[PDB]
Amino acid sequence: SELDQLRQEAEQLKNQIRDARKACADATLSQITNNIDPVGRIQMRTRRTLRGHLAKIYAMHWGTDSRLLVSASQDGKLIIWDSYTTNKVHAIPLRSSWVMTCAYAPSGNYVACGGLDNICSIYNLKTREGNVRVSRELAGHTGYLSCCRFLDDNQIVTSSGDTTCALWDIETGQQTTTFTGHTGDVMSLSLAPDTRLFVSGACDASAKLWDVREGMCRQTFTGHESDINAICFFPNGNAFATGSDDATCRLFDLRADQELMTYSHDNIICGITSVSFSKSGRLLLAGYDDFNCNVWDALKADRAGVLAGHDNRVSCLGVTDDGMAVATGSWDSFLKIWN
Amino acid sequence: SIAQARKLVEQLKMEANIDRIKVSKAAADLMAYCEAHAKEDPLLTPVPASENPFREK
Amino acid sequence: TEDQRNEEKAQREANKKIEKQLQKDKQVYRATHRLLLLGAGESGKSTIVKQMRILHVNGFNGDSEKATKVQDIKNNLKEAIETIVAAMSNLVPPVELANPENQFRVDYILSVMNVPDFDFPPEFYEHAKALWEDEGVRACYERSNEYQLIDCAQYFLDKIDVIKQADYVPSDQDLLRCRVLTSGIFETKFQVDKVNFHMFDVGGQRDERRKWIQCFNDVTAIIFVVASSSYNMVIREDNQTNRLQEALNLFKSIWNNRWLRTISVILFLNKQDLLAEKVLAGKSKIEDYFPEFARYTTPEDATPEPGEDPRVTRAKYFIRDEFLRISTASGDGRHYCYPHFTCAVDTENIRRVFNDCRDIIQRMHLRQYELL
Ligand SMILES: Nc1nc2c(ncn2[C@@H]2O[C@H](COP(=O)(O)OP(=O)(O)O)[C@@H](O)[C@H]2O)c(=O)[nH]1
Ligand SMILES: [Mg+2]
Repeated sequence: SELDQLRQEAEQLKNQIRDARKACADATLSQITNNIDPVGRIQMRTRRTLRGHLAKIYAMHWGTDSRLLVSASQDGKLIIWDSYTTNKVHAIPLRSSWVMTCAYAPSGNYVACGGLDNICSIYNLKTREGNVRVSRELAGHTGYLSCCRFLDDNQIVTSSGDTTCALWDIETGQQTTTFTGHTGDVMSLSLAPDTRLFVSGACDASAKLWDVREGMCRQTFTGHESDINAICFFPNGNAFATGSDDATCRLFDLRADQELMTYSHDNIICGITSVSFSKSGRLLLAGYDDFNCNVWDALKADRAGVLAGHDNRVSCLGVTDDGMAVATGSWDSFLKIWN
Repeated sequence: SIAQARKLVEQLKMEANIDRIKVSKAAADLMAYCEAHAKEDPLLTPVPASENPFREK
Repeated sequence: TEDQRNEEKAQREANKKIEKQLQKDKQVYRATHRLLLLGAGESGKSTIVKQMRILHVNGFNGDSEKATKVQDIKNNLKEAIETIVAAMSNLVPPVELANPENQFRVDYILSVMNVPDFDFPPEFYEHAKALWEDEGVRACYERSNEYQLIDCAQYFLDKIDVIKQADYVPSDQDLLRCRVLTSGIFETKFQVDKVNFHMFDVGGQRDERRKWIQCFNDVTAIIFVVASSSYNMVIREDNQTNRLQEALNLFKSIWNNRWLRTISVILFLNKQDLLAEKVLAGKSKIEDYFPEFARYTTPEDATPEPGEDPRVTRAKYFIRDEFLRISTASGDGRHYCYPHFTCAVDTENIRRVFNDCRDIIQRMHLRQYELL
């Protein structure tokens, strides 16, 4: 009976957390931000259109310099762009053509990518002799690589469909720390500004706050109705936004340990594919299945603008560190720079 | 099976002992952050074309 | 500083090199017929790819490859003998040995299961052979639909003397029967009559949500493989769901997937050799597991092979029409289903079936590029 005896104590602790979250819920974010002046009509224009990819684009990642970005497509290529001049710097052929995610190291020395091959391939952008080819393959995941982001030139976090995340020592190839709490496939992760915590969204309709060093799941947030496809931190590091198939975006705060606000429209049914805040965190940009992006007001929960230039599913977007521009990747084999 | 039910119980215990703050201040700090940094957000406050790298000729 | 300007012009010709390289890569991608293989576990996906490599590919067969292919076959032989014996006491009613003096052989095979590094000593091959020739062990093998047994059990057990030898070089029929769980991706590229193909099989275990199904919304075609001889067996995960019923459920989810609304499906009704063997026996009748097969009438547009028993013609067309019932319930003519009867371990059967799918695959590819 101990098995069933543990099952109903699990229900009690869930009910205890539910009352503790309602206890500190003395007001809504909408009430506090009901008087703030709106951001007004925000209209961004397509400043650049990058035309190099031969198939659908799944991921991209701005470099630290806010100028170079790497994009991933299923044509077996991994292109690195100069956003200022539209010039291609590298066009890396891949072993497997089923790419899902791609990262760019904060130092700009390496890139990473992965997909259905269950490995995370590192590509030294500073090889001494030949072309840019693979330098390291990180194997060990029993599921498809969905997201990965560098911490150093020797450390990178990954997330995969085996419901687990991992922290890697790139040279030794060992898992410094694992992260094992999810029920569904982990679809996206976001590193905190201080690189001490990180959040991950999965197909169990829940996000988790992980401690990078110990591997603990400090906090878990729910409220979504379908799988979470995207995730991103608030600029100060005390909140994060999520995207999901239920055509909604939520905003959770870590100190309050609950959901603050929901971004949605009755006219929106298609799921979310990517999310990213503006530099000040006032804007929440999200890519959808309906070919367009929505620039949301993070404080008032009302749409401020629409990025409508693509002809297929917008699969990824990101904002530069200087907050100067926004890039969008879509299945129409194009990348468009916006501001 | 049985070992999975026990790890969840202590995991739920860890997330219950968390000290939480009230949303009224959490929403205030979140709001007070955006206003203090809205002046240096290019997308919110557009900078002149003499500063935008994607507009200069 | 006009190396400032030089590096701007150096940036442009490095870009020019990529654009001309990408243009060559554009035509290698537009002439390639991407084919995805789907289906339940142990249905025949990885075997179909092995047939393409046997028929069109010259890969690599070094020392590490031979030792990997031999060890896999010996693993299959061991699981086959250790599963049949370990189930004799657990069947209802249980099965006893025909000769009780072989008990020391049963005691040995059970003690050596789940050992980490099995040396495969001479005594193993002798015990497994002396047990496989037991009539009581044969009786437990005929009831192998009541537990989980690999298909290649009898094939490898009938040739223990061949496999045990030190200089044993596996035939390619041995590799087609060999059961290996596929991990990650399993691709192959080949060219037939200047038309290149690209087949890929997604490895792993039973996935119910299929989030990675988005990555194949633009493939030229889907080859769905069905173990149609598995109408009397359960799947491995729950040991409670019918293999043929899960294949129907999986086919319905693939046919109605919102990311595959335009992808046509070439249906492989695999394992026709075992379906004939199983129906002609009469021990397991299809109506006992699918009662609607009793009412079923053989179509008149049916084309029986020469010498085919009418019992086999009705049985194999019933399984065919249980899938067409799903494909014709929706589609809007956005994509179609083309059923075929296949034997994946019959290399000549796969070549003739693959040559009949050429003209269908070629203009599936031409409509995706708006050319038709
Ligand atoms: N007798 C017979 N066996 C088959 C046939 N097709 C597949 N098999 C067997 O099925 C086993 C597993 O097939 P596999 O390719 O792994 O299917 P998968 O799990 O979907 O990849 C192999 O060991 C084959 O021997 C067939 O047409 N006839
Ligand atoms: Mg397989």
